[PDB]
Amino acid sequence: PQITLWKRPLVTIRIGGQLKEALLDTGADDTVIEEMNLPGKWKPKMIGGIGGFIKVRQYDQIPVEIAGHKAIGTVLVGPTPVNIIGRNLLTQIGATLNF
Amino acid sequence: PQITLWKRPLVTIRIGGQLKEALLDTGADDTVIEEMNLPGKWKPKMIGGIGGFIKVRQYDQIPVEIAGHKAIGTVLVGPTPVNIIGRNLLTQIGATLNF
Ligand SMILES: CC(C)CCN(C[C@@H](O)[C@@H]1Cc2ccc(cc2)OCCCC(=O)N[C@@H](C(C)C)C(=O)N1)S(=O)(=O)c1ccccc1
Repeated sequence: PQITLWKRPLVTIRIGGQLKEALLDTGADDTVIEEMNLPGKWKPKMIGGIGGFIKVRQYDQIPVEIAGHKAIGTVLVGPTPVNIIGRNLLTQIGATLNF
Repeated sequence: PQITLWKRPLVTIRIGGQLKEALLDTGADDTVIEEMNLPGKWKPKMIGGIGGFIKVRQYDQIPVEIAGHKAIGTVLVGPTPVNIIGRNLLTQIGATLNF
């Protein structure tokens, strides 16, 4: 599809068997999902943005379906105000910026 | 042009007559530039991100050239980790997300 940017680019994703609304974010290196009980092992880590850093749990090889497109990769879970789909997963669904 | 996301989408911009590097960020509502002197009046404002809120200087109707494309709009100046071109200017150059 072609998504314009008049509004935040929010789409439906499926992760851990749940459907969520997430932002397609070309400015995010990683994918950050709002707090949820994903099973599996994880490693702690800190990611930073405008305002400072937050602590998150890093989960590897998690399957995520983005608007019907299947992907699988690292997902960081923590207290983010919004679900963010980063470049690590966008590259997998062949997303590009065009102008 | 068509930009893929295996690397951060960094491009050269011209603002205040100066050249700088900025991230094309579909996840940013606004454009936030690192501290610098920009002619004209400005208003105090606060914006939030992953790690909380920061105080910025709001500059209105500033001409910014993004990879040869012209835009004129609001630019926020403050302590950001990187120069960010947000949706307010991306829509002016006709940027879209495609996949
Ligand atoms: C950009 C750089 C520093 C960091 C990469 N990050 C992606 C950006 O697009 C972030 C993502 C984001 C965060 C919070 C949100 C909405 C979106 O709710 C607030 C809405 C206001 C807004 O639009 N805030 C922008 C601001 C630049 C004007 C912002 O901070 N946007 S990030 O901090 O969230 C990260 C960092 C590391 C790993 C994943 C995500």
